[PDB]
Formats: sequence, C-alpha cells, structure tokens
Amino acid sequence: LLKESFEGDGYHKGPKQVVALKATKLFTYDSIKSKKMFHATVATDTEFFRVMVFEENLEKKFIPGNTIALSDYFGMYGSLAIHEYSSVSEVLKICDLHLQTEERLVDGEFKVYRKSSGNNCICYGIWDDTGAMKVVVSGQLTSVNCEIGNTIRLVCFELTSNADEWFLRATRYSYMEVIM
Amino acid sequence: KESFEGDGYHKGPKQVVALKATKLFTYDSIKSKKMFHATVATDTEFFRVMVFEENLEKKFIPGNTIALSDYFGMYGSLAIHEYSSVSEVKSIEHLKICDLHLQTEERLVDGEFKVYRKSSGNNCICYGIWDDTGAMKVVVSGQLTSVNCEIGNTIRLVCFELTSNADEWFLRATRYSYMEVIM
Amino acid sequence: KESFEGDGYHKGPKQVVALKATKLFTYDSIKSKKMFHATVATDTEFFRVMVFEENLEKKFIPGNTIALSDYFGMYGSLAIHEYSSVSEVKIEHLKICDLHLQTEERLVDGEFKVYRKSSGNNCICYGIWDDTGAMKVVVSGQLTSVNCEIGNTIRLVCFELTSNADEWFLRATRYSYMEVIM
Amino acid sequence: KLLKESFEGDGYHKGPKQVVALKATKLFTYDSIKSKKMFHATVATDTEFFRVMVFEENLEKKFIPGNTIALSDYFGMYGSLAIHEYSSVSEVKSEHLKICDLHLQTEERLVDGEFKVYRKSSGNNCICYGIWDDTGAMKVVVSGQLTSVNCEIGNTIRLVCFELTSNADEWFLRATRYSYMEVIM
Repeated sequence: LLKESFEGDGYHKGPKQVVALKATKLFTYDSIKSKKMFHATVATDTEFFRVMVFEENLEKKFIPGNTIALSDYFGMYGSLAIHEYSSVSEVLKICDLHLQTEERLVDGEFKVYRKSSGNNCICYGIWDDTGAMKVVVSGQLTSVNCEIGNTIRLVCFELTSNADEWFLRATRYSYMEVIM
Repeated sequence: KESFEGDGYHKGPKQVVALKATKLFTYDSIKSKKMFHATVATDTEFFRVMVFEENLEKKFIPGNTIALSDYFGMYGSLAIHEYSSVSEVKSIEHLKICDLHLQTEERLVDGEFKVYRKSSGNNCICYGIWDDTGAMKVVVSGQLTSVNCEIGNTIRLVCFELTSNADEWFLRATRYSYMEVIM
Repeated sequence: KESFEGDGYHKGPKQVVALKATKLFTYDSIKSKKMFHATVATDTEFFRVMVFEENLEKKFIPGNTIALSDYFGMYGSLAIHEYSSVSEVKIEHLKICDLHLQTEERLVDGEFKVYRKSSGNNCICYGIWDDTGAMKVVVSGQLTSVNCEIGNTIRLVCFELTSNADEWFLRATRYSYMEVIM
Repeated sequence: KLLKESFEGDGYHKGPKQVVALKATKLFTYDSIKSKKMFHATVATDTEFFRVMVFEENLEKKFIPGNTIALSDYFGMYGSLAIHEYSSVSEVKSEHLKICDLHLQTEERLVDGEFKVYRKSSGNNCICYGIWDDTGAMKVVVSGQLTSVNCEIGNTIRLVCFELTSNADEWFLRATRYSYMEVIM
C-alpha cells in the first residue's frame, strides 16, 4: 500500500537505500546509436519510486528483493536516471487517468480493443473494466507488433494534455510488451 | 546548426559561447523551485540548456564564453544543476511551422509565432498559431495557463514538446516549459 | 440478410415484409416535422426505410407484407414520402469492433450501454460500452434534447459511422433517432 | 452579393418551382465502381439561392448560367434539391463562406468553397488535409473514393458538397457520399 513519489529533479549525491521490487528485460531505446537501457521500480517501505537505468551491465543489481543503495543518480521528469555502474552499491485503473489534472507517467497492463494507423503514429485503444482510452505510439515502439485481443504492458508512457481527451503517448524512453 | 548532446552524464570541459538566455522563472510552485533556459553555441553547432540553478543564471549573459563540465544530457538538452561547470573566460535561426508537420520524430520546440485563435479545452488552453507556412495547435496545461495571452499577440515558446498524435501534431507543454508574450 | 438500394427514383411495386419500425417521432421540433424509421425485407435480405408520411405508420406493422411504389433512394436508404406510395398485401445486427473494422462510412442502428457522458463543442459526447469494445457518440443539434445519463442503454437508429483521423465515431444527422431503454 | 442561403424542406415537391441557374460544376462520377454520375449546381429565386444535386447526366446541358428553369417533381433531403430524372426539369423564357464562420456555426451544414492546403496526412482510413485561410484554419477529412483525388500541400482545392461535421474537440469538413473535390491552377 505504498505511496507514489516524485524524486526531486536535479542531481542527487549521497546514499539513498531502496528495495528493488521489479524490472524489465533490457531493451534498446535508441536503435540508431545502438544505445540500450531498461526500467525498474524501487521502494523504501513507505513510498515507491520509478527508475531509468542507462547502464547495460547494471541490471544484475536490480533483482527483485535486493535492498540496494542509490547514489550519484539524477532526477528528471519524476524518475531516477541511473546512468552508470559506479553509483549503484549493494546491501492505476483507467477512469482515474481521465479524472487526473496533471500529466504523469503511467505503467500498467490493459486489454486492446482497437488498432489503427495514424499520422505517423500507431493509435491503439485500450479496454478496461472502468472505461477506455486512446494510445498513441510513435517512433521506435511501432516495431513491437500488437493486435486486438492482446494484453499490453505499458511502462514510462506519458499521459498527455489535450483538448478532446487525454491520451497515453509514447516518448523516448517508453517500452511496450505483449502479455499472456 | 543544432545537435543533441549524447544522453547520460557528460564530464569534462566543453567550451561554448553563450547566445541567449530566458528570464529566470519558477517551474514548480509546490517546492518553489526556479530555473531558466538558455542557448549556447560551438563554432559549428548550437545547443540548448535547461539551467536549474538560479545563481548560475547570471553567468549566462549573452556573449560570455564559458566552459561546461559535469553536466547532463537528457531529452536533447543540457542539464546544469550546480555552480558546477559554469566558469568564466575572458569575454542565427528559428524554425518554421510546416517543417514540424514534416517532422517524423518528436522534438522539443522554441520559437516566435503569432496567435490567431483561442479556446478552452479539457483542463487546458488551446491556442492556434498563424504562420507564413501553415498553422499548428498549442496545448497549454498546468501552470502556464496563468500566462495571459490573447488573439493578435506573439507568444515566445521555449522547451515546448512537438507531440506524436494521430491526425495533427501540436505543441503541448511539459514541466520545464515557459511562455512569454511579446510586442 | 443485409442489403442496400440504388439511389434515384424507384417506380413500380417492390414487395417487402416489414420487420420492425420505430414510433413516430419529431425530427425538427422547430418546423414541427415528423417521420419514422422502419426495416423491411424480401426474406433473402432486408432494407432500411425513412418514412415521412405520418399517417402511414398504420401500415408498417411488424408482420404486414406490403409493396412499395414510387419510392426514392438516397444516402443508402429508402425514402417513402407520400401516402399513395404504399400498397398493402393479403436480424443481422452489428457489434462495435466491427464498426472499427469498416473501411467505408455506414449508417448504423443498434442498442448499446452508455459508459460515459461529457459535453463537447456544441454537442454531447457519449461513450458506449460493448463486449467487443467501446466507441464514441457525438450528438449535435436537436437530438441533444434527448436526456441520457451514464448506465442507460440508448437505442440509436439512423446514426452515421463517421470518418475521423484517429478513431471513427457514430454521430447524429437530420433524421437520426435516439431513445432510452427500460 | 445579395442572394442568401436557404434549405428546401424535405419530402416530395410537385408543381413548378421556377428558379434561375447561377453556377454548376462539371459532370463527375460519384461512384466509380458502380459507374454512377452526377453534378452539382446552384440556383436562385429573387431572394435566396439553393443547392441542388442532379443525378441525370442529360441535364448539364440545361443548368447553363443565366438560363431560367422550372423544377417540377423534385425531392427535398439534407436541405438540398434532388433532381433524379429528366422529366423533372423544363425550360422557360429568359455569396461564399470564410473559414472562421464555420467554427462559428452550431448546426452542421454542407459546404462548398475554395481554400489553400498547408498540411497533409494519412489518417485512420482517410486523408486529412489542413486548409489555410485569411480568417483561420480548419481540418478536412477525405474518406471513401475521394482519396483517389490527388492533392498536395500548396495547392488550392475546390470542394463542393462537403459536410461541416460535429465533433467534440473541433468541427471538421468531411466528405459525404455525393461530395466533389478538385485542384486549382
């Protein structure tokens, strides 16, 4: 029953120990320069944070369970940017998103009810027991195939300000994945 | 000519002539955090910087050639978080609209555009921006609504996101975005 | 058990059997114009008609085999206008996802639950919930007079599947018809 | 000019309703597959002008500008006149809307007019042009068989019988069945 949290943006020196609950298989966020990364959620026992790892050979330390200490990290857009090996030591339903007031970042697993082409996009619609919502996918995430009837896992998707309705677009460091 | 400094940490000095900076503004009233934007240039290419420390800002006066180190690259901009690099030494374009429609990748956007229409949205203000080469939507949510702005003015937009959407592509506003009426 | 009819004039008797018809309703309250919607068939396929003669709903009773004459085709439906155009004689509905799969704008009937309501520019936007997905309903004009709240099941007849850049929606045209169920 | 718009009421219309032929578009094919042909023409009384859809190919010879004609047996629908046959029409002895105005509407119309293109894009199952005007900017959606009309940024499309369309965010111009698109210059 942990609280959401925004790590203040800016540099963060000094040790801050967390518990690393979960993480995603290492993917490529930029296929052009062959740079890779992955995403993980850490937690103290009062609130939980979301982290963006940029060091390929650092996924070893984020095993589910491992209490670890984060230092020299970076905060921006409400997440933790772990960029290099050096600094890691060792020891939402749908209706809700429409009720929101501020662009956040969203994770979750939703059913897909529709798919279609977009201006330069792949527009999906995600079904839910509490309503439905637009998904825009541009850039590199279109490379992931996904069809109506599937269950999509979304991570680091940007809830977007807009006139009509708010929709989940895909930014630079977003990752998509089809679930059984 | 512009360039994306490779994302992640950037130690070591990179010396660049400070081109233009924006007034220091507050991006987060909740914790009362303040910042400003600025543009810097190498001889060939010019970059954009998001400066999160108020004091350092004075040092970003147009003309001062200064040296950057221990900085951070993310989302195609430089993050300066400290007294950090900015050290002294002894001391031209914008982008048209149509090009943004011809964009196939989502950018960050600065510029001067006339406003032609206004209307309220869901939790936001929609402006339309007139131009020699077309027209685009500008979606403003959050704090920047408190910028007064009317039909006929000329807003200056800094660190505005060009947004991936079906149909039209528009300029929304992120956390570090700043608006400024002109004339 | 699905059809369309060539536009233009259509003389001569065309014998059909009425399947279902709606109440007489007023489509233009200002000009106090009235009409009604009915579905007929030739028992290999069915047709959609729009009836502009008020005292003709007598005849379109579900069951009554009738023969149409001097009718008019337009916009993908049959237009019966005056009384002397109807003689007398002696099933496949669409689910939502289907409507997202279309390639070409239809007109649509059907009964769907409502999952959201909100007002848009000059209109009311309803969302309809379905086994096979969810879809938008824009209603502008006089049909806004129809009060509808979340959780109801509206009956929609002669609504238009409408082409849009992101997602297709059903909207109301001049002769559309709305109604709450139960 | 002076002549104002009006909408002929729906239903059958017997009896001669004499009107003067103002303008008219070429004969064009609204269904290329089923090879159905039509054309659009505007006609006016002393006071108002109406929009008529002619389905009889052998009539463009008769909606000549200036020629006063007599409409019997026609049909009203979607605020237009429906000349569907040759017998309907017989001979007798002889404005425009800026874009913003369309944002100002409250009741969905049909729209003719001429506008410059600033953007293009492919949509769900359509093309979305952006139309540019001295008085504003607005969205065109083109679906079905009209996508086969070739138009690109910079051009000026002539559009006739296009439907100004109700939507939540903003209202657009879409292309109904009997619409017609063309390029200029």
